[PDB]
Amino acid sequence: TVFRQENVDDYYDTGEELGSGQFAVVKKCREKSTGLQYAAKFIKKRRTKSSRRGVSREDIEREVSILKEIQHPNVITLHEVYENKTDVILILELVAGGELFDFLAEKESLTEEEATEFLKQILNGVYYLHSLQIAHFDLKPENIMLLDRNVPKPRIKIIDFGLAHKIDFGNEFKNIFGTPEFVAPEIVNYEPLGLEADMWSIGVITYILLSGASPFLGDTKQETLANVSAVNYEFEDEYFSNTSALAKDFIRRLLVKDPKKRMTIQDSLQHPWIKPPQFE
Ligand SMILES: Nc1ncnc2c1ncn2[C@@H]1O[C@H](COP(=O)(O)OP(=O)(O)NP(=O)(O)O)[C@@H](O)[C@H]1O
Ligand SMILES: [Mn+2]
Repeated sequence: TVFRQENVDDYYDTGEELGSGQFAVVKKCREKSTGLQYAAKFIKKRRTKSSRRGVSREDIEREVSILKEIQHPNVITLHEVYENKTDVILILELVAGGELFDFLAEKESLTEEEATEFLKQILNGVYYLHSLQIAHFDLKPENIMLLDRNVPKPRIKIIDFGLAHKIDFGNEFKNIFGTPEFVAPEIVNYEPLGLEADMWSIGVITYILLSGASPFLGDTKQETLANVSAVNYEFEDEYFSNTSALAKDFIRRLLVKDPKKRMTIQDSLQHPWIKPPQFE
């Protein structure tokens, strides 16, 4: 698909840099015709077919295609897409409350109520995605944003659909790989992937929300990946002594090696606790 090739600067004014990635930079912007604000994600294109630098057209179009289909309170929306010789520019819904990653860094540890407040929104967003057979594949604190972090119960939106894929055949087999700390065993072992991988990531996020500690984190990437594959984690008493057994039960049913035995997004919403790259 070809995108708008007029100079983005003729329709938008950019400002503060919101975030960055290996092949992308995100900047706050303002559309001239409406005065409304957005987050412009500039993704670097590949200059040749056989190159490591930049993102392939196929990968950019996949992210755009997925974004165009979604509309839900807990997921980011796509406003427009521009492009030029060097970048494809996605004009995304702005989430100005910062990364959950930074919010957690400033508060250390949350209560189970604060944790479930965040988790319930994350689950609702993932429920929406999984309902459309969309696997996110990159769920982690830096890919979850707060609309306003100066509120007791911040609302969130899932962002970064750079690894997202449609799972119309139940599974995708293409070496998709994210951040060692959050990837599921099937990703580590390069096996067919499905919506189940996201549920594992949710388990890791929950563990972090409740303790401020990462379950599989090692001193090196290989150590982390080895820990993940062996499901090498435990609930340290120093961190979980005052955490309910139900909270641990929730986590335990997500951090399951066999994708088929892992809780599904629907299971997670009905669970008693809730129910009301990778290289050297
Ligand atoms: N809609 C948004 N609103 C506000 N900040 C955003 C938004 N989208 C992304 N960001 C910020 O920009 C950072 C990078 O964007 P993201 O879409 O996560 O790219 P990425 O896939 O990590 N990049 P790359 O490393 O090149 O693959 C995020 O981690 C956020 O801090
Ligand atoms: Mn990201």
